[PDB]
Amino acid sequence: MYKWSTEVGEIIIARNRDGHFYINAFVNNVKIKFMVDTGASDIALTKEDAQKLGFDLTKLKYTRTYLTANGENKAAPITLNSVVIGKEFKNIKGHVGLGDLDISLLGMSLLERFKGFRIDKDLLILNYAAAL
Amino acid sequence: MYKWSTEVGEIIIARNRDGHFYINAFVNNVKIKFMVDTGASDIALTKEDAQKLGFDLTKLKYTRTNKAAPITLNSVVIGKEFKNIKGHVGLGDLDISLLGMSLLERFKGFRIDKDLLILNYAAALE
Amino acid sequence: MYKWSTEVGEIIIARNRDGHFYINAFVNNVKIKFMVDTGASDIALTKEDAQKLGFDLTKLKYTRTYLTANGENKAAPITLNSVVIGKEFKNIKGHVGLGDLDISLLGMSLLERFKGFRIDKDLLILNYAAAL
Amino acid sequence: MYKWSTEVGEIIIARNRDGHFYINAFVNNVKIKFMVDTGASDIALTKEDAQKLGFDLTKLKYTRNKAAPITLNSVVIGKEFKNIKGHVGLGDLDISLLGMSLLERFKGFRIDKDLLILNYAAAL
Ligand SMILES: [Cl-]
Ligand SMILES: [Cl-]
Ligand SMILES: [Cl-]
Ligand SMILES: [Cl-]
Ligand SMILES: [Cl-]
Ligand SMILES: [Cl-]
Ligand SMILES: [Cl-]
Ligand SMILES: [Cl-]
Ligand SMILES: [Cl-]
Ligand SMILES: [Cl-]
Ligand SMILES: [Cl-]
Ligand SMILES: [Cl-]
Ligand code: NA
Ligand code: NA
Ligand code: NA
Repeated sequence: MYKWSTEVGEIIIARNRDGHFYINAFVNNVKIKFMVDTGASDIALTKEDAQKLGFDLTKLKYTRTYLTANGENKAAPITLNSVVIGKEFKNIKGHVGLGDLDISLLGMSLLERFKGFRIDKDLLILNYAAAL
Repeated sequence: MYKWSTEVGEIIIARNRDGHFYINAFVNNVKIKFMVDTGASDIALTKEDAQKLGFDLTKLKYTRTNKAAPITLNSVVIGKEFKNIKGHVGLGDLDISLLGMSLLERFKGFRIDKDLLILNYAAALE
Repeated sequence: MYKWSTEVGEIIIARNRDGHFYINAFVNNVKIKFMVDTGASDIALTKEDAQKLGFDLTKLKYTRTYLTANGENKAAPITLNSVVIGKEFKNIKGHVGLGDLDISLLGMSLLERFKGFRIDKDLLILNYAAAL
Repeated sequence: MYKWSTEVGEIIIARNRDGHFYINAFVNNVKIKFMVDTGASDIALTKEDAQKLGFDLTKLKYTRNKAAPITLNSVVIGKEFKNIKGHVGLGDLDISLLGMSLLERFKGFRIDKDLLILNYAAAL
């Protein structure tokens, strides 16, 4: 008996009345709430979410420019071992900023890894396929 | 967050050196080993398999085609779950339970290609 | 070689401002607009849609009686060779009334045949799987 | 009406009695027979297959043994792969080779017994 199966799934999210789309993901088994931002490339974590994930903020090195302001400027790049939104994605790029971030952001780099990603007016539709 | 998913699967079984195909199924949550018989229609269960499944052999009524009692199996899972599947239990000795065409035909895809039996299915997921 | 494939698909429909869900199907190659009615069984076609599909209303025998909101109506049973809504369904039961009907109805007998059918927060979601 | 669909498919190949796996692929619409070689990375095309694909053998540049690198616009094996790396050997080649670079792109790839099983999912 050789057995193989694929899970083909969808997640549909209705636009919030505030005009944004939000999505809950499990990042290293921890539920984190993201705002979808098509202007973001990698994930942007709030300091509070980074700490929930067990990052030591004092050890991070802040080398990744994420703002055009002088002064407060660089975020610390991180890699997220596991991000589960329907399927599991591995080693996802992110950074942690400096504390002005109200809510963590999910950007195009992760979104573009879904088989399908569409924003159609008031809906966001994600289609995926995972082995097993 | 609305979420939905479908499992799309395949089961591939290599022909046994004895010339037959065998498949393990979970029938009402019990693992049962079937021999595939394309000449069979419904499932033929051995008495011992029937008893594992909780059938009381003394209550079954055994008519002809030697004699068999018709039964219905609540659940047969082979990749996906099939419900209320027809079978019978014979009073004569049956060496191994038989899986026939009535169940096999229900798969989205079913092919015997020389020495392989290939079953394709799609099931909703919870 | 062995090759086998399945098309796994979804249709998502937003609730009309009038409170109903509508779906366009291709019935014997002809686009028909249906209202979804979970309180219907077989398809109910308007006289005009039946005529679009080439039914001769004078040849139909109105042998059936449906118990509606307005009570008892006469109908002629029909079979629709092909109904495509994502996948193709074959020999689908329907009937045509004598005139009580503003828009054709798609009911539970067809909707139950989809792998998935869900109505959630002003959205109707149909999931299907078709061989090849 | 938002509509989306995915084609989910499998290809199963029985080991040839000669010990190898062979796979037919459509390369720029042309059916080409490949031997699977887990030791290969990119595709290796014979000169004859290259010609079937309309490559002019006199224009190829044999760089780096040397081979001539090429890019295949379309390789279909169940699903379509685009701009796949290959080369044409000058040293002889009996049968074109499909290697790990292309095989790894499949959702599932398994050599089980005397079977090779490829599972894919393609957006539509
Ligand atoms: Cl990423
Ligand atoms: Cl979009
Ligand atoms: Cl995916
Ligand atoms: Cl049990
Ligand atoms: Cl027996
Ligand atoms: Cl049955
Ligand atoms: Cl199935
Ligand atoms: Cl509207
Ligand atoms: Cl179909
Ligand atoms: Cl029906
Ligand atoms: Cl379906
Ligand atoms: Cl794939
Ligand atoms: Na028996
Ligand atoms: Na016995
Ligand atoms: Na060569």
